Amino acid sequence: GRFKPLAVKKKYAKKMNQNKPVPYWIRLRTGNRIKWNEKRRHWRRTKLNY
Amino acid sequence: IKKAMRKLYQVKAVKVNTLIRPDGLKKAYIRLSAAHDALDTANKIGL
Amino acid sequence: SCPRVQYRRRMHYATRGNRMMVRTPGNKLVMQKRAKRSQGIHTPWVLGHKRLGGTKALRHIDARLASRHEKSVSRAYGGVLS
Amino acid sequence: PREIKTLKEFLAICSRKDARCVKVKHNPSATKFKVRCSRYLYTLVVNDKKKADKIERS
Amino acid sequence: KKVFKIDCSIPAADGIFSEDVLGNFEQFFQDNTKLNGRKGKLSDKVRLSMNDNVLTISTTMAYRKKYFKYLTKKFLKKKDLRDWIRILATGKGTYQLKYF
Amino acid sequence: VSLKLQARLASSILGCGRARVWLDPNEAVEIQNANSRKSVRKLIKDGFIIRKPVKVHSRARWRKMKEAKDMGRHNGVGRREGSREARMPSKELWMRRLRILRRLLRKYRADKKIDRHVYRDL
RNA sequence: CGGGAACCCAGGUGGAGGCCUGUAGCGAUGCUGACGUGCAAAUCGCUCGUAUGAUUUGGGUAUCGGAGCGAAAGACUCA
RNA sequence: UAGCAAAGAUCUAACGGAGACGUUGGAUACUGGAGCGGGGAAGGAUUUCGUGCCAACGGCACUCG
RNA sequence: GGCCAUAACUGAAAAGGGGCAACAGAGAACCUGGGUUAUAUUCCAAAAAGAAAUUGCAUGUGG
RNA sequence: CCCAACUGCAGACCGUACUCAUCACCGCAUCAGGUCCCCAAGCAUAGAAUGCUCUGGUACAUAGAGAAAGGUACACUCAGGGAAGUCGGCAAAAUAGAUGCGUAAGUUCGCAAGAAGCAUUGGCUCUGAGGGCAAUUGCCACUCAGAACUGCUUACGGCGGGGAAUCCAACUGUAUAAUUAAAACAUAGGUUUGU
RNA sequence: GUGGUAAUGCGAUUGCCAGGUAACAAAUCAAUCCUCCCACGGUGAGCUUUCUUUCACCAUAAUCCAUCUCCGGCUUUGCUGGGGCUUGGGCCUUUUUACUUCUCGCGUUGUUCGGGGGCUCAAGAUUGAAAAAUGCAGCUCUCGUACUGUUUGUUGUGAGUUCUAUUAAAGCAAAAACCUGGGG
Ligand SMILES: [Mg+2]
Ligand SMILES: [Mg+2]
Ligand SMILES: [Mg+2]
Ligand SMILES: [Mg+2]
Ligand SMILES: [Mg+2]
Ligand SMILES: [Mg+2]
Ligand SMILES: [Mg+2]
Ligand SMILES: [Mg+2]
Ligand SMILES: [Mg+2]
Ligand SMILES: [Mg+2]
Ligand SMILES: [Mg+2]
Repeated sequence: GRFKPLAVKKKYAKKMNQNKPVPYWIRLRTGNRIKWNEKRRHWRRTKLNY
Repeated sequence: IKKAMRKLYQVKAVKVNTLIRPDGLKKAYIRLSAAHDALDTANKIGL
Repeated sequence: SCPRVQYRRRMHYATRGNRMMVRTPGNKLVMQKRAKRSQGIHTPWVLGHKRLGGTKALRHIDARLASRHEKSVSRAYGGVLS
Repeated sequence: PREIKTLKEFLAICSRKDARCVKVKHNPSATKFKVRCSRYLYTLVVNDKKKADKIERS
Repeated sequence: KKVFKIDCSIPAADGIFSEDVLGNFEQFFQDNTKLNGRKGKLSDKVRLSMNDNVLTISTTMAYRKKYFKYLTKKFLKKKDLRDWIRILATGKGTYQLKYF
Repeated sequence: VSLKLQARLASSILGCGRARVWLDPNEAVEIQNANSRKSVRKLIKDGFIIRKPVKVHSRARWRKMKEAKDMGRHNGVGRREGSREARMPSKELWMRRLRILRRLLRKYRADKKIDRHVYRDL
């Protein structure tokens, strides 16, 4: 709630950044296979627990 | 951060409050000794 | 208008250690810790455990800095014996 | 904060080297002398015309 | 002998405050002013009188100030001019009205 | 157009809570142009965002009984609901009534009767 | 303590107790109530048992698979 | 189609809006200080905030989330 | 060659190796006032909005 | 020499938003479940009971139009009779608070017992006492008691049905989480064995 | 280091030993605290066909300083001492209680101590500083502008203080740091 180690804090911060959409300069690339991010977590759906 | 300020921006720093943001990035608030105007550094540093 | 209060610090438990409720000059009634008033300087438990006169019940911080004559009389075995 | 109960010791500790400021105060029923040393503020509250005297110079 | 007066601002000059108005501030100050025990006649209990606008009385018993603030607020309501002026103790013993 | 923000923090400036802040409805573009708790403090100073008076929870009904329950007309055989040792305790009508018989006999060792065997005989 | 050569008659005081009523807490008797494609892979309602205790509860900490732990139901050990 | 039936009844103005919705005012309420309160631990870790937005998600809807 | 001073490198007795384990035990030097869209016993700068306590090292008035 | 008091400089690391629940956690989910702690107003009242209120919070749990049958209720009454219902008084009623009067059998003398059983309750004006402050009547108390007065024999809420027996277990206790709360387990006691 | 017959007062330091604090379950009971009430007096808004005043507000933080003078002496020039606030303790000095006395607390007990002064002790108040320029807020007027009010008393309940009873074949943690002393 208020106690999280800094290491456990560094690992949720690395997840708050991974939870951004694919930028719309990626899907005009020549031959990419990416249309969606397909690794977006939602805090309710699935939990990280770390 | 105080030493670094003085080494980079030749201004004094009194209170350096810090915080590790929810991005893993450590912000820093820095009082400039009331003798170095802060609005004369953001205009120098180009903020 | 009867405000309720908070445990201001990070301990929100009612242990005999916290024991906090005072009105404020801003009328923002809010509660503060106490000191745990220690029993004072005593004789040895074997020898009829009794409080020593001329000695105070200072805590670890008050005792560590106050003068030495606040905790001992000028006798022999003063501050250990009555 | 201490309250100097003296005109000699006050004018001594009020004329010291710290002297962050000396805020002249006017309040009902008295006139108060707040010297701001580095760690206390020493007051000398008085009920007399001696307020305006030691106000000009101190 | 507490002197608890009552003022009159622009709602005296600009507002319609004359004998037709203040003569109700004279009657009610005796007819609506309560007395000890039995209420009403206000001449034998606590001395009162009228002036230009100062309506101070002279009482030597338990005798309040917010008391007059609603007697007038009932007089300022018996004239329907409850919005045309607001009673207010601008002093330390007398009240001073003002418009809105 | 929605005044949720200006109403949330004006209740945090007036320090009252909602259903106490009165946002003037006849003008919202005045309130909507606030978007900051200093631009709202200015608004509070002006007409637009008063705090309405709290309420009048009467108590004269209670002091009507408190006036009629110190001299008489107290509870009766059918108003009691708890035992007399629970309404008027037994252990404290002795306590007081015995403080008094001792607060009176220490009064009577000042200058009253012999106070050795006419005090502790009693 | 009052009152009468034994120790009874009563008056208080005091506030004990795996005592009683009862709130929370913890339980789950009855309705074989209501749900039974649930609110719910065991819940809901009312009733009900207990409620200073061999009590309830938090965190920590011990003991587990041919084993542990059990006021013992072969109960419980991540449905 | 079963159903969306335990737990608080929304009523109105004028306002916004592409439009039952929201906001403000007023009204009647409900929680009722073992709370639809204010703070924490465990746990969750951006859910906070603002400004948008309204495709699908909020078992009705939404201009709101 | 000793007034005085830091330092080296020895080595004075001294039994019982360390080390974790408590965000409810112990311990723990700060209190109000106020100017965030969201943080405040955390922020406020010099009529510190103030007022304290306190640890470290220092210069120096007291013996 | 040594310390304080006065100054002077500096005071580092991490946590800190939000949540803590009928939307944030676990339950597959915005689930009627579960989940530790603090703060805790007024009145009725023995009162964390229950009822209602001030503060704070909330009226986006689908909504509308209606008299079916049938159904479900923290929903009711029901003439006369009163368990004839039913495996069975299951359910429901009833009992009820307070005060006063009384209260058997049995018994391990503690109990049984709130036994059973009666009786009075309102509202009102009063009159009684019951107390702190000094040379006798001055000033800072709502509790009970009684009187008449009047009027309900019709009145929130909350709040035991009781008695007589037989059986079993002595008792409070625990216990088959998700059909078994018992007469089972425990238990104190008693004895035994080993050492 | 030096004073008081004595309880004990006051002044500016490095290793052993001995103690102490930390360190203690729940009870019952009396003041602060805060909550609430009431009587206050003051402010704002509410009611008014009526009837009346209902409700709100009135705040004092940590950390400090000293018990103002009763009195010497009512301020000569001000001593002999600047002691005092009270009620719960623990004691100290000085004079006593034996015919059973006595002191007790709401209460299960104290003496084999009973009064007069003192010494401390922890609650706790008080003046003073902080501290009013704060803050709540009304106002006369016009974020400017000023000033007028900056009030305590009562009750009741409560949390700790108070008294290291009661269940005990239950007796109701430990340690650091810290503190004092003996030797130093
Ligand atoms: Mg001790
Ligand atoms: Mg129960
Ligand atoms: Mg934990
Ligand atoms: Mg839920
Ligand atoms: Mg899962
Ligand atoms: Mg409300
Ligand atoms: Mg019938
Ligand atoms: Mg019959
Ligand atoms: Mg001990
Ligand atoms: Mg009392
Ligand atoms: Mg030890």
